[PDB]
Amino acid sequence: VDSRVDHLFPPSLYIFVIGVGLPTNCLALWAAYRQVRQHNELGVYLMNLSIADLLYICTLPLWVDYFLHHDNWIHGPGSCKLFGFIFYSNIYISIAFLCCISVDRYLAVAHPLRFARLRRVKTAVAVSSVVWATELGANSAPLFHDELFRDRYNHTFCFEKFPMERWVAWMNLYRVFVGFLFPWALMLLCYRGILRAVQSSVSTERQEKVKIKRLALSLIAIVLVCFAPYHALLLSRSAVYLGRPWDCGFEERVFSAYHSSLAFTSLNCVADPILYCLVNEGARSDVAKALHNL
Amino acid sequence: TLSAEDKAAVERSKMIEKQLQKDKQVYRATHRLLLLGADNSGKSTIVKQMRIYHVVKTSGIFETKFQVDKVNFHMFDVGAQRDERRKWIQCFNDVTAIIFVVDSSDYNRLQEALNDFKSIWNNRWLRTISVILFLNKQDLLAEKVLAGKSKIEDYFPEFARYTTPEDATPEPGEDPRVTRAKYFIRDEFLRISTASGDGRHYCYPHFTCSVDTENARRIFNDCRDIIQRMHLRQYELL
Amino acid sequence: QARKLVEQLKMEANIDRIKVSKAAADLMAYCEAHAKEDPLLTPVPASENPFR
Amino acid sequence: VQLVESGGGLVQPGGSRKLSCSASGFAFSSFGMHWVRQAPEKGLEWVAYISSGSGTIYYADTVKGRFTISRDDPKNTLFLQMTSLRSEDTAMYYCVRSIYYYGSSPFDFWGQGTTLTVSASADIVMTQATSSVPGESVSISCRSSKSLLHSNGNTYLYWFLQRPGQSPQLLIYRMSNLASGVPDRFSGSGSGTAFTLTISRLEAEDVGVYYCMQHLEYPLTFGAGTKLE
Amino acid sequence: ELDQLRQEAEQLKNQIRDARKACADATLSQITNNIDPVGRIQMRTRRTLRGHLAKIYAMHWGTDSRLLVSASQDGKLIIWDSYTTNKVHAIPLRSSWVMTCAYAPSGNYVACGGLDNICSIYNLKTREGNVRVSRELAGHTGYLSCCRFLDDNQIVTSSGDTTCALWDIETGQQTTTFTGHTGDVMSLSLAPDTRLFVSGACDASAKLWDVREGMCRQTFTGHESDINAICFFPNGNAFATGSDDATCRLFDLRADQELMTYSHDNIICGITSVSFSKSGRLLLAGYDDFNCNVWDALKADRAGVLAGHDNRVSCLGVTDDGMAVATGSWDSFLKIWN
Repeated sequence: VDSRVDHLFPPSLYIFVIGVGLPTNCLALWAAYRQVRQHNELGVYLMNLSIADLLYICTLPLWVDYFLHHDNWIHGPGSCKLFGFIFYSNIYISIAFLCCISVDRYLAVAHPLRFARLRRVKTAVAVSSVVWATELGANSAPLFHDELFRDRYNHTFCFEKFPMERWVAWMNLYRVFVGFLFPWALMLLCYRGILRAVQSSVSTERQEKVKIKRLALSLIAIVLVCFAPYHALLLSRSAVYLGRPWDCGFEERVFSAYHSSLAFTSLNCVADPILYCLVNEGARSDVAKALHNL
Repeated sequence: TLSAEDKAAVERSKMIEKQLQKDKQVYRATHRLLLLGADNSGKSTIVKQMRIYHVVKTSGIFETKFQVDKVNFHMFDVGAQRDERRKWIQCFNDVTAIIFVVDSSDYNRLQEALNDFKSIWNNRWLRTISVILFLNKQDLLAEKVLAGKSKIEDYFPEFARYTTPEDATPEPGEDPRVTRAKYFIRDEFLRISTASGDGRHYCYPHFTCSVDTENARRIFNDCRDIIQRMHLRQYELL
Repeated sequence: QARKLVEQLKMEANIDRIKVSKAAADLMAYCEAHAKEDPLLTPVPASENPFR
Repeated sequence: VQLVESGGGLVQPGGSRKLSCSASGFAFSSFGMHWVRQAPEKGLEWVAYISSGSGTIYYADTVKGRFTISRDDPKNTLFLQMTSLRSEDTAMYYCVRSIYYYGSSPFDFWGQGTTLTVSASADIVMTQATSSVPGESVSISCRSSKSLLHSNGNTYLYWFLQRPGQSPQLLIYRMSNLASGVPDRFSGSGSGTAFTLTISRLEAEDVGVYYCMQHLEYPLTFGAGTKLE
Repeated sequence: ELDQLRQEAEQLKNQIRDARKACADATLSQITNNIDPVGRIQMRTRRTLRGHLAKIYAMHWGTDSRLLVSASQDGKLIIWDSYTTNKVHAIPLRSSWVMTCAYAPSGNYVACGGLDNICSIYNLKTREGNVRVSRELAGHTGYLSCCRFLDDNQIVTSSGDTTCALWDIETGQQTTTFTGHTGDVMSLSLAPDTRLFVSGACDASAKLWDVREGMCRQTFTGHESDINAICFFPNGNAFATGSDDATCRLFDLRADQELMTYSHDNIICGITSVSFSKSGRLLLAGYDDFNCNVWDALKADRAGVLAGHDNRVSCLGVTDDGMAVATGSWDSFLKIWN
């Protein structure tokens, strides 16, 4: 039952994220659709990443007023189960679909002459539906459990509880080791293979190989820069519990840094549209044509 | 809202659509190759060897089907067509690659061969179509320049002031003269190539004697590289 | 070979040409004559065209 | 084209039989095939139907669970399974060929037939009121209950001629179109409910029984039959 | 002497040019200035015909205005019910490089040909349920680029061997060989009365041939480069040509000259297909810039565009009752327009 200062950094970082990430993700979704209309399957995964980003962005204002009102959620019991679910599961949706994009690219570069069936529009939408269903189902655990967390320090605690309960900590260990590192490991392996397949390209000039290297490094470094503080803090905070649950010891001071690492996670919603629909020259041409059709 | 015969007609159309999908599933899995060359260029022997190792009077095209590493290739060469090319070449602007077999043991029609290769390379429809040129009949050239009867320098004056590039690789062990001359011809073709390549398409030189059984693997590797390049452009990885 | 070309050129030379006013008026007359039966110039109401 | 069918005989009531229709001479897999029966001395009656690709199956209201129709395209045969045979199933069963696309002529071929003997609603009814009638002109008529003209413009009325000793042959499909091989003497017309078939100049080979049929909606009902003597 | 023959040829050519110059007393524009401009025409994709795997080079409407044969480089002819978009037949071809197709006026046959140098004829209405090859016509040296049925037994094929031919389908052998071009003959349009036909080649010249007497009757020039498409005006006394010099051009057989030229400065792609409406008041041309333009033939203003296609429009056909126009392109799709 200890409170800190988390009312200026997250509250305005979310403002920046919303204001920059609604239009970029709308454009990314349009470019994804135009990729789909050309019988290219990458647009499907791009849509499924952009829709997650859009849901996160449109459910952010609940939390900008959750933090700006000084941890006061006057928006009721029912709303916290839904908007909180979206806000706490879009990161996992997004990382899963980023992993799908990386795996799709790897099969299309390292093995350009095989796996024809796995790279189609119908297969892409089937995999997309499977990923959405499985991720929502495995994040379903904090739905039934009615939060109803109030304390004697003028809080309201929408979806958050200090200290963690039994189920929240074991949920957080999954939320880290299966929702962050495993998709990250797959992403890194896939892009290392993609860069491995380019040194044997006679066609591409050495300048283009380094130009590909910079993107393939940024795409997996931004994941660290956006997610690693949050998940390292979550893992540490949970590991303190299971060794000594009754002591509100570590949760006393790392609370403010934990909320800051929660807010800072929300940059991999303006980062994704950039790296996946604006750095590319061809996709930017389609985006310009779209902006030139209005 | 439509009669029973129309139900059965729609069912017929649906079965036809299913068959069309079954056909697309294999149309995407085969690669189309156009073979080009001249009468003295040993492209007919190349076709014969490819047919033998892997897999009617005035017929105007010969489709040869071969596969390697479980990837299917369909190689087409015009048999009874005329000398003009600027129209029936528009029909091949989506093939995987163009194989251009040239006989480099003449010194006489060779300039015509370079003119033909230049006409192919700069064609307004064959952009983004990489060319796999086969400098054919290399051992004949080796023997004919060991004989020394025909001076290469008189047909091409610039050959006198030419020296072997450092990137050569004569594997069997031969006269530096034959290597210098053959790399000179290859470099003439490569100058024509890189004059306007612009990265959109590429040229893959090869030293081929029609007896060689590695021709199919060369086409396969070059096609794999071309597909990798177009995928890197397509999945927006570059 | 040349003699054949000359013969064909002769056979093409001695034909009766009419003034381009006549041909122009004929094409214009044909276009104006069959105008109500042209669905593309005058679109048929969307109850008789079978691609409704 | 020929459709030879077999597998019929004397059957004790309550037993079972399996009919076959062996087809040769045409692209079997692209034709949707029917079974049509007629009682020893009565008119034709529709039994079942299986479509190309085996995706649409219809049955008569009188065989809805007793019977079962199935086909084997690679073996190029047509089967009809019959269970719990009653005494109203004594009839000769016909194998009929029918393809459906724009301009096609369904029911254009009929098999020779097999004989089966059993020992001791809101559907369109079509009536041929006349039951009897060389070088003259005859005008066999017909009538229906519901209008057969569809919104397509088609009038799904079919005309079959059954000569005294063999199977029916198509004469007119969709009320106006003479089938392949029928002379120019035959012609058909109608309005939606009342129809007629015209033979302009008879011949000794035009004697038999004329049957009508509707394809507007299943079941396919036929009509009693008009006799020419 | 050879010089004597060449001088004679030049003299006759000058005489022909002088006669043509004399006969042109007024431009079609000068007399057509009276005609009211057709106005913008908006035609919409009423149906989209999916199913072709690869690019389309050919289509031909049926004389019943509802069926439709289309040829694709994947090795298929598909017969569409254009009203309902059903697929009636799917005809697999023996050579995949088809680049022409025709639909017999009676509807019992379709033809196709391409780089195989053969005009195969297909029997649609057989006692058996399938579509079978009726005959394969051989004898051209270059590829076949267009075929047009005169009746169920006679077909006319243009080839890239500088030759058009007339065939007897029953007895495969040729009946007449039409020689006189110096480049690949690309298109071919039978006259309405089927006694004459025109063919445009790769020498920028088009010729009105005589089917019965077998000899070229006229030769027309004016194009800057090779001719890609040709079609008769419904009159039978005119024809329009589209070429790689980015122009359409309307010749007339009686005047034996050129009437008007359909061009724009901003259009630099080559015309690939030309067809008329029923009245002849609309000249529809398919270009390489992915869009079919609609030209008012009497006064040569752009009246319409049908930019629905993504890749280049290779074929373009107007139905016999004028109700619809169909466009096939290199994006594997057919589009019916009204």
